[PDB]
Amino acid sequence: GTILIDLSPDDKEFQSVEEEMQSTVREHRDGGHAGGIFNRYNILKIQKVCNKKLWERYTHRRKEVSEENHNHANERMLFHGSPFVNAIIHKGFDERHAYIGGMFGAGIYFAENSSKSNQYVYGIGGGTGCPVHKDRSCYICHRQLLFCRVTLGKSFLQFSAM
Amino acid sequence: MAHSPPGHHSVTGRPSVNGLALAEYVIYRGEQAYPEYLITYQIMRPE
Ligand SMILES: O=c1[nH]c(-c2ccc(C(F)(F)F)cc2)nc2c(O)cccc12
Ligand SMILES: [Zn+2]
Repeated sequence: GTILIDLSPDDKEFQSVEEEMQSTVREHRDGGHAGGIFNRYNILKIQKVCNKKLWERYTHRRKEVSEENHNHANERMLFHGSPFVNAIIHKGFDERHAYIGGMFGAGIYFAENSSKSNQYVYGIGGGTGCPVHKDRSCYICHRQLLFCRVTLGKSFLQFSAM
Repeated sequence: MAHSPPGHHSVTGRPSVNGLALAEYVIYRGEQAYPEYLITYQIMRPE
């Protein structure tokens, strides 16, 4: 029971999400190998994802985390890139969407940098790039990212050589 | 799927080498995220 509602480009909500995308691109140490070579995006569409059940699942967990963390959800908006983006919007996140070999263990990973999440659109390490051209730096094919509401609760701080 | 560190609900990966890199975050329960926006885009070739 997911619906997707288009945001008008004239709408401040669209513009806020576009600026979050654009302002958090950076250079990557692979010179663009995984995600491609770019300084900015062409944003083609932004849709709101609405699902009453998935939303309730989320707010139920958030309340438990918030109470366990002395009344602080520690909620953020973060990017997620995945080959499963089309499954995620219908069924929600679960173990099928985890990065088994991640830096900080098997869990679901999110980025403040839009361009970090873009590295996973076509799979781990960018996989073999777009389906049509096998190009990790394809400038023609349309990509999708999610911008998500994430409950962090008490977060363990791990400094990392990356 | 792995478990969050004892008493914690997520991990915050803070890059310590590259100063322009922002943080990455891991959760261990899918219920702790909601995919609020779907963004369709192309990367752009620099000029
Ligand atoms: O958005 C991310 N997706 C992923 C990601 C990594 C793997 C998969 C997989 F395995 F399901 F195909 C899906 C998404 N990893 C990230 C990361 O390691 C750091 C910061 C952000 C991400
Ligand atoms: Zn392509």
